[PDB]
Amino acid sequence: TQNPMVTGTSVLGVKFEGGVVIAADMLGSYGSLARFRNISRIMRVNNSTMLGASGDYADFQYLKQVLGQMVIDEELLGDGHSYSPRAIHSWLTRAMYSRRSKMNPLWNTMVIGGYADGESFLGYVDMLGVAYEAPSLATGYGAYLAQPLLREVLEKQPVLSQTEARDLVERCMRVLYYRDARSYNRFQIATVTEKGVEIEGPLSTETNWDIAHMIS
Amino acid sequence: MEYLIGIQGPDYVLVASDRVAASNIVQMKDDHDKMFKMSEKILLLCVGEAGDTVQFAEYIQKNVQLYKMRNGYELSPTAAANFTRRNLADCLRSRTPYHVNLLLAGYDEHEGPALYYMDYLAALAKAPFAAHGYGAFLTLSILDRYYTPTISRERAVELLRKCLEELQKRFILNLPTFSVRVIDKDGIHNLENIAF
Amino acid sequence: MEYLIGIQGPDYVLVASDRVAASNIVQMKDDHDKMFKMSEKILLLCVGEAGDTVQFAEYIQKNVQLYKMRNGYELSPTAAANFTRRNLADCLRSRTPYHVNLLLAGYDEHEGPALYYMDYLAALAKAPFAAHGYGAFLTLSILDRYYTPTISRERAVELLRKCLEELQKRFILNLPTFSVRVIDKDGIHNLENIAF
Amino acid sequence: SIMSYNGGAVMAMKGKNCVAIAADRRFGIQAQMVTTDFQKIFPMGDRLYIGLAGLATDVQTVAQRLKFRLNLYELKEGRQIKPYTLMSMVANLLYEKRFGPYYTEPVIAGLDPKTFKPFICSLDLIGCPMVTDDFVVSGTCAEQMYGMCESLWEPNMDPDHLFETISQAMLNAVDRDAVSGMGVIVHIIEKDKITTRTLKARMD
Amino acid sequence: RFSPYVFNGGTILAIAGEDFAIVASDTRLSEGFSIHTRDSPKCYKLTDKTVIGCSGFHGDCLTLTKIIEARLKMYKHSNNKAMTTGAIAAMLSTILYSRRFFPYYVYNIIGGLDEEGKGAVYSFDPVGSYQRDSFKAGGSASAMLQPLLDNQVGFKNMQNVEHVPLSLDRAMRLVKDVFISAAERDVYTGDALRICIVTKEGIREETVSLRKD
Amino acid sequence: TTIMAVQFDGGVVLGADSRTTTGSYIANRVTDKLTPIHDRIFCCRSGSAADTQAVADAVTYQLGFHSIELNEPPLVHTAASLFKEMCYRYREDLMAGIIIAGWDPQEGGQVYSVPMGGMMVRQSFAIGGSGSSYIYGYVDATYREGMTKEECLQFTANALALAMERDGSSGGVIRLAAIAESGVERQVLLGDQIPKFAVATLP
Amino acid sequence: TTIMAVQFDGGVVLGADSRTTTGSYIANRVTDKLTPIHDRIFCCRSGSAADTQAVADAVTYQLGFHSIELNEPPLVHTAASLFKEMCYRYREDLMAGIIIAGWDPQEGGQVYSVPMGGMMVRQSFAIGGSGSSYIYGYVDATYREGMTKEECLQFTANALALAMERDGSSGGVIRLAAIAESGVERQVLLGDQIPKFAVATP
Amino acid sequence: TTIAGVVYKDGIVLGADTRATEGMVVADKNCSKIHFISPNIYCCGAGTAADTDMTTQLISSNLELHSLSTGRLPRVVTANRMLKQMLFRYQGYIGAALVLGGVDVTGPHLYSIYPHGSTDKLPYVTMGSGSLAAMAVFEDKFRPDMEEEEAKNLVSEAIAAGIFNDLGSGSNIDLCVISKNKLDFLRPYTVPNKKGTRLGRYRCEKGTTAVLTEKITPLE
Amino acid sequence: TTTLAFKFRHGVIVAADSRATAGAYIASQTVKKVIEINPYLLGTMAGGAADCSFWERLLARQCRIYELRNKERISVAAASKLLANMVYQYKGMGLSMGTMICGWDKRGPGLYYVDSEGNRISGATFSVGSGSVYAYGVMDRGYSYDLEVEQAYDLARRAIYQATYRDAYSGGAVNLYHVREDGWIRVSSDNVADLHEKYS
Repeated sequence: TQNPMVTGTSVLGVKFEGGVVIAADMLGSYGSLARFRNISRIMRVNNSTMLGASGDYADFQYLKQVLGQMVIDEELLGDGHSYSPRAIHSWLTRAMYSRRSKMNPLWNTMVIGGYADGESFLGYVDMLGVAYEAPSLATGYGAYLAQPLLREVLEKQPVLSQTEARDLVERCMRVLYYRDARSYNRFQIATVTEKGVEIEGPLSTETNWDIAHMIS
Repeated sequence: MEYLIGIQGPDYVLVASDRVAASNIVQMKDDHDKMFKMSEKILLLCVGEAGDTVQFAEYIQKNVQLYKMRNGYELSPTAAANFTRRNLADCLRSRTPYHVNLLLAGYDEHEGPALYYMDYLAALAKAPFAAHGYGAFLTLSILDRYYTPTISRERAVELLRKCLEELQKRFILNLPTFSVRVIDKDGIHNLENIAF
Repeated sequence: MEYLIGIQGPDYVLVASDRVAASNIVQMKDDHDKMFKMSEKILLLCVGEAGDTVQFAEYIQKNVQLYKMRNGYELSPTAAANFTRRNLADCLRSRTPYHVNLLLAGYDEHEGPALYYMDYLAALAKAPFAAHGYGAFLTLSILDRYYTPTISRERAVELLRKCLEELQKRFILNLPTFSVRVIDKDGIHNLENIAF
Repeated sequence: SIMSYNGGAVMAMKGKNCVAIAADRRFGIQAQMVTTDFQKIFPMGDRLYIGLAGLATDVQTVAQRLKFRLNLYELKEGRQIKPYTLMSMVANLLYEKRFGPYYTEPVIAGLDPKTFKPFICSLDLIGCPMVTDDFVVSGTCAEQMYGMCESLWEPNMDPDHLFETISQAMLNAVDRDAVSGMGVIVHIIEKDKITTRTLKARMD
Repeated sequence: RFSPYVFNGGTILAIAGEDFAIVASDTRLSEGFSIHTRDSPKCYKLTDKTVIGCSGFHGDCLTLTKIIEARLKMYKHSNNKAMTTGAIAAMLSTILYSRRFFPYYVYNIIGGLDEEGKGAVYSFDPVGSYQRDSFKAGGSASAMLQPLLDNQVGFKNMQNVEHVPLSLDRAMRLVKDVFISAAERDVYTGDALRICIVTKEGIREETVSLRKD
Repeated sequence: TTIMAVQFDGGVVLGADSRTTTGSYIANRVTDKLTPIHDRIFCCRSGSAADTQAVADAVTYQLGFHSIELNEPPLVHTAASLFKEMCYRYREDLMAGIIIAGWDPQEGGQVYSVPMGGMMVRQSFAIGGSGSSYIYGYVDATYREGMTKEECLQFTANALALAMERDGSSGGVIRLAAIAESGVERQVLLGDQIPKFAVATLP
Repeated sequence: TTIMAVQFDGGVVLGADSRTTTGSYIANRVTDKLTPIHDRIFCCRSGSAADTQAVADAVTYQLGFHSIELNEPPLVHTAASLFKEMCYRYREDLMAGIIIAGWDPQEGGQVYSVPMGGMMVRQSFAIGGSGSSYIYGYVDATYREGMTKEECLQFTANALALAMERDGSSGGVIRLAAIAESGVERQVLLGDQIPKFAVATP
Repeated sequence: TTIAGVVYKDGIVLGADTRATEGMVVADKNCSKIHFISPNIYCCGAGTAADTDMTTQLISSNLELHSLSTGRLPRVVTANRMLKQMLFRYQGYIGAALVLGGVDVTGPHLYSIYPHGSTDKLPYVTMGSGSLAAMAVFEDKFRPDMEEEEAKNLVSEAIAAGIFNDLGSGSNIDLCVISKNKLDFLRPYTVPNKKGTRLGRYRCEKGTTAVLTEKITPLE
Repeated sequence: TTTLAFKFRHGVIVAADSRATAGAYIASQTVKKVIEINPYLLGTMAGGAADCSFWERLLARQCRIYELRNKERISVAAASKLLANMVYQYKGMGLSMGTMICGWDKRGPGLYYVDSEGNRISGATFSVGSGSVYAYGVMDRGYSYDLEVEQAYDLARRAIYQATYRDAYSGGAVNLYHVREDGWIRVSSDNVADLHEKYS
C-alpha cells in the first residue's frame, strides 16, 4: 500500500487419494522486477501439514517464524498431540482476522494443506480472514487461471492418483507461466502423503511457443 | 426557501405566495410580487434560485404573451404548462440549469381549472393542491386533512388561512405577509393579502 | 442562529433571549428558557451548538453553585466570568470544543454591574452592551445610536423594544417572543416577556 | 443515486395472445408524494404500450420525443408501427445521447399488428434491446418485480390468469418498497380489448 | 487504502410455522467475479432448538459464529440452563452493537423455536435490531425472496383464499421453488441449499441441488 | 515490452520482445512489435498499444503517399521526422516510445529514437520499452564499435534475452529483423533458441 | 545510490557508490554507504538516509552487546536476522533497502539482502539502490560462478561504474571493501580509477 | 459474459454464453452475443451491452454498403480496421471488448478488439470477464491445425468452463461455425442449465384482486 | 419513522408508525417503535434502528437501577437527562437518534425530547421522525389542551395517518398509547388501509 512490497503470485493445490500436493513458483517480484529468483514460498511445518504464501513475502517470513516457533513449542511437550491441519488453518484464520480487526493487516494470502490421520485437507486463508476448505485451491491470478483446470477435472472425477494430480498442477503451473505476468519459470512442487511432507524443488515447465510464427 | 401554495376549486384555483424577498441574513422589500401575470387566465409562480425566477418565467411570459397577441386567442394552461416544461427541460442539462420550480394556475373556458406543478428538473404533474419550498414540508398535511374535492371559495380561503397560520407558527422563517390571488371564470382576481 | 442581548445600566444590567428552540426546518416549544439561574446575582446566557448550551453552562452552574454553597459567600461576576472563560478556553483545543458563546450578566455589591461577553473561542471582554447570533448583526447599531452611558430602567426597556421590533421587522427568522430579565441590587428580577 | 429520485416501477408480461403492462401511479421527490395520478404507460399504437420509469423528466421527455418521432414515422409511411421497429427506435433514441444520457429504462409491451404474436422488451439507460418472451422489469424496485414475478409466471396464460398474476406481482412487489407504490395500474392488451384497470394498493 | 470488507454473498431464509422453523441456506461464497467453493454451509446448529443463518462478509460471519457459539457455551454452564431463542437474539443484538464503530458487516437470521414450542425467527441488520417474524430471508437475494413469501406466507394484498396455516409440506415446497427462482435470477445463487429444519422432536437437514452456474 | 535496434554496418538489426499485458495478464503472448511501414524502414512500438499503431498506419499512409509522390525510396529521417511531428503534436494523449530503423539508399544504417515525450535523436544502438531499463549495463558494456551482422544478431538476441528474463512485463519469443540492402531477413527465436542463462543457486 | 556485494570465495567483496541527493542536488558528493557494524560484518545502506543509519548504529548497539555477551564473533545471519526484525517491525516508516555482508568464521562468505519491505534472503551477489536497476543485465550476464578476489574486485568496480554512469542519482567515487579472514581491505576509486567506457558517436 | 473463438483448418468457431446482468442481477437470460456483420464475418461482444450492439450495427451497415460498392465479398481485414479506427477515436469511452472472425479470400482468421482500440491477430481469443475462466482450456487442450468437430467441442468446453465458475455466467451456449462454404450460426448448442420445476398451483379464478375501476375499449 | 406525542388534561398520547427502511428497500411493516421502559413511562425511536433500540434499552436498565436504588419511581426529567448525558458523550461519533421520554411522574405528564445532538427539551407536543413535519402541521391544527380522550385519539390517528400518507419513509401500522396516573395502555394496532377505508 505504501511501498512496492516483495510479492509472489500463486500457490495452487489439489488433494488426492493419498495426500495433497501444492505448488508455487520461486519469485520475489518487486513490482514488475524479478528481484529475487531463488526464494522458497513453501513452508514445511510438522510432518502432516504444509503451508504456502501468495502475497507479501515479508509477512510470510513473519508467519514462518511464528508458525515455526509455535509448532516446535507445542511439539516439545512430548505427549503426542501434534497439530492437525484443522488447527493451523483455524489459528491462521484467527491470526489474520484479529490482524485486520486492528487495521494493521497481513497482506499475504496463503493456502495450507496436509494429510491428517484419516484423510487429506486443503484450506484457504485470505488476507481479510475469508477462510474455507475446498477440493482444489489456487491463489491470486491462479484463482482465475489455474482454478478452471482444477475444477474441471475434479467435477468429472473427485478421485485422483498422485501422478494425475502432480501432472495436473504441473500443467496448471505451465498455464500460469503462459498467462500470468508476475510468474517465473522454475517452481517448487510439494506433496504431503502418508509418509509425510516432502518438497521437490525446483522444477521447470516445458514451454510450447510453436504458435508464434503464425503472426503477420 | 420561499413558499408557494395553490388549491384547485371546482371552478377556480387560488394561489398564494410568501411576500418576502430575502437576502443573506436580512430580508429586502416585502412585496416584489412573485406571481407573474400571464395572458388573461393563466398565472404562474416561481421560486428557487434568486436570479432565475425573474429571468426564466418572464421569458415564458414573453412567449405566451406573444402567442396571444400574435394569433388572437390565448393558450390553454395545459399548453402553457407543457410549453414551459419543454423550455425548462431543454434548458436543463445543456449549459445553464435554470433552478426554478414552478406552479402554474390556470383555467380554460371549456374545461376545468388546472394547477400544474413542476420541480427544478421540469417534471410536470397535475395536482388538486401543490406546494413549494421548505414551507411545503409542514403545511401540506393540512391540505390533506381538510381538502374535499369540491370546496366553496370562502372555505378554501379560510383553509388557506389555516395553512398560513400553521406556517406562521412552526416554520422558522419570518413570512408575515402572503399574496393571494383567486383566478376563476371572470379573469384573474386578487384576494386581500393575508397578514399577521 | 439564536439571539442574546444585554444592556448595562448604571446600577443594573438587563438581558433578553429569543424564546425559540429551533430544529432542522421547524421550531419546537418556544420557552426552553436559555437564561441559566446562577447563585443569586449572576446570570449567564448561552447559544451556539444545540447540545453544548445545556451541557457546558449547566456545568458552570454546578461549580459556581458549589462555590457559594460550599464557602458561604458567592462569586463576584468577574471571577465567574474568568472561571467559565478558563473552563471553556481549556476545554477548547483538547478533545471536544464546546461551541458556545456566552453572555454573563452580573453585579457585585461593592462594585458596578458588569456584562461579560465571549465568543466560541473563549476570548473575554467587558461591554456596556453585547449581542449574539446572526441577529446581532443588525440590532447592534440601535444600541449604538441611543445608548447613553447613563440610562434609566424604563428607557432601557423601551430601547430594548426598539431593538426587538427591528429584529422582528428585518431579520428573517421567526423570533416572536423574547424573555427579559433585569438584574439589579435586589436580586434577579424579571420583566414580563415581550411578544408580538 | 439519481435513478432513485422519483421512484417509479413498470413491468410487462405475456401469456397467450394478450400482454399485460403495469405501472405504479406515484410521482414525487425522495420522501414526498406530490401527486398520485402520473402517466407512465404511454400509448403509441392501438395495441402497443410503452412504459417508462426512473427520472420523471426523462420519462416525459422521451415519451413526448418518442411520440414525435413515432407519430412522424407512421405519418411518413402509413401503417401501424411494428413493435420490433419501435424497439429499434427507442434503441436509437436513448443511444446517440449516450454522453449525459436519459435516466430511464422503457419497457415495450404489445402485439404484432397483423399476426398478433405478442412480445415484451426492456431497455437500459443508454439503450440495449432485451427481447423477452417471459416478463420484463423496470424501475427502482427491480428485483422484487423479478424474483417474485419470476416465481409466479407460468407460460401460455389467458387474460384472466395474466390479469391476476400481474396484479399480485405488482401489489406485493411495490408494497415491499418505500419510494414506489400507492395505487397501481394494469393494462391488459388482448386481441380485441384493452382491459385498463387500477388497483387499490397499500397506499402508504 | 485497504477496504477491510468484501461482499462474499449468499442468501439465507428462515420460516416460522407453528412447530417448526425452516432455516434455509445457500452454498456459493464468492467475491469479485470468481467463486471460491461449493460446500460452505451458512446455517449453523447453535443448540438443538436454535439454528442461525449467517450471510455477508464470510470471515466476520465465521468469527461471529465462533463468538456466539463460545458465549452460548459460556452461558450454559454458568447458570446450568441452555439458552432460549429470544435470549440468543438479545445477546446477538448486543454483540452486533458492541462493535458498532467498526461493524460486523453480516446479515444473520436466527430461526428455531420458542419455550412453548411455536417457531420464531429473528431478523437482523448488521448493527443489531431484532424482530420476530414468520419469514424474512436475508443477505444477498434479500429483495428477491421477500415479496414471494410476503404473498405465499403472509397472504398480503390478497383476498379471501381461506388461508390455512403452514406445515412441513407446503412450506417445504415453498423453499425449493424460491431458491431455484433466485438461482435463475440472482448472481449469488448457491448451487445446493442445505435447509437446516428444526422441529419439536429434534433436527434434521435436507439438501437438494440448484442451478449450478 | 523491450525493443532493441543496433546499426551494425550498412544496414541495421532490429529486435523486439512479445507480450501485451493488461497490467498483470498477458493478453497477447505472441505479437510482433516489429512492423513494416514502407519497405526497408521499420518502426517498432512500445508503451501503450492502441495509440502507437494508429500512429503506425497513419505514417504508413503519409510515408507511403510521400514515397509514391516522389517516385523514390524515402529516407529514414523522413519517417522519424513525421514521427517527431505526429507524436509531438499529440504529446499529452500518447504513450508511444517508438524507436525506428531501416536502410535508406542515401546514407545507410539509421536508427532513430522517438521517446515518450516525442522527439527525434539518432543513435548507434537504441533501446526502449518497459523492461528496457534492466539492460543498460549489458548493452552499454558489450557493444564495442562497428560490429557485424551475426554478432549484432546474437547481441540483440541475448540482450533481449536478459530483458525478457528479468522483466515480468516482457517475455515470450523475441523477433529479430535485419534490414539490409537485399531486404528484410527476419526470424523468430522459439523457446530453446533463446540463450538461456544460468541462475546462481544453493543460494 | 547503488550497492553491490559479491560472495567470491571464503570472504566477500562489497561496493557502494557515493551520492546523497536531495531530489536533484547532490548534498554529499563523498559519503561512505559502506559502514562497519562489528568487525567483519558490514552493512550497506540505500533508499533513505536518516532512518537507515539509525538502524545501523542501533544494530551496532544490539550486535555489539550480543557479541560481547557471547565472547564469540557473531554470524552474519545474526545481524541480518535483527535487520529483518528491526526493519520489519517499523516497515511503514522506513525506506532502508540495506544489503549486508561479512565473513563469519563458521560458514564463510555470506551476503544477505534486506529490501525495502523488510525481509531476509541469502544471495550470491546482492544489489540494491536507486541506480541498481540499470545493471541487472550486466551483473546477470557477467557473474559466472566461484570467482576470485581480483575479478570480483574489478567486477564490482565496473558494474558500479555502469550504474554510476547511467543513473543521475548515483555517481562520484566508488568504495570497495573485501571482507576476508585477514580483515577488511577497503579502498576507493578516485576518478581515473573508474573504468570509463566509450560512448557511441551519433 | 465470457466469449471465445478458435481458428481451425476449414474456418473459425466463435461462441458466447447468453446472459446479460446489469448490476448484480440478470436482466435477460437469453441474448445473442454473436452479431451479424456479413455473410462471412461474425463478430462477438463484451463490455457494455449497448455499445457492442451499436458499433456492430454501424460497422455492419457501413461494411455491407462497402461490399455492395465493391461487388465482391467483404474481407475481414477491413472490419478489423474500421472497428479499430472508429473505436479508437472515442478514446475508449465505448467499452466494447469484442472479437471478430472471418473466412475470406486470403484465409480464415480472427481478431480481438480491446475497448481502447488495440487489435491482435490470434489463433484463439477470449474477451469478457470469463476470459479467465475460458483461457486455461485453450492452454491444456488446444492444438493447431485441428478438425472442426473437436474444435466445436473445444469452444463448447471453453464457454462451458466460463459457465461453471464465473459470475458473468450464462444460461446456455450458442456458437457459430464459419467455414469456407457453409456458415452455421446455431443458437443454443447445449443447455446445461434447466429451469427446474414448480410445486403446487397458486391462483384462483376471478379473485385475488382489489379492482377499483375497470375500463373496456374495443378495437376493430 | 414518524412518531408523535402530545399531552393534555388526561395524560399524553404517544403514537408512532411501524415501518423500518434500509435506505430504499424496507425491512418490516410491523416494528414496535415505542419502548416500554416500565409500566409508568415510555420512550420512542426515530432512526438508527440499533442506536435508538440500544439506548432506550440501556435507559431501561439505568432507570430500573434507579428504581431499585432509591425505592421511588424515576422522575421523567431524570431519565431524559441521563439519556442526554450518555448520548451526549457519544456526540460526533455518527450516532443518530431522537425520542420522546413521556410518562406520568409526581409533577406532570412529562414529555421530554432527547436526540443525538443532546437537545433535551421539555414540550407540550412533539413529533420526531423522518418526514414528521407533516405530523406537526396536522397535529397543531387540531390540538388544544381542553380535549377529551376520543378526539385526541382521532387527532393522533388522523395526524400520523396523513404523516404516513404523504411521506414515503413511513406507514405500516399505527400503535397508540395514552399514559396517565396508572401507566401506559394500548388502544390501537390499526394499519393504514383500514384507516383509509374508515375515514374515506
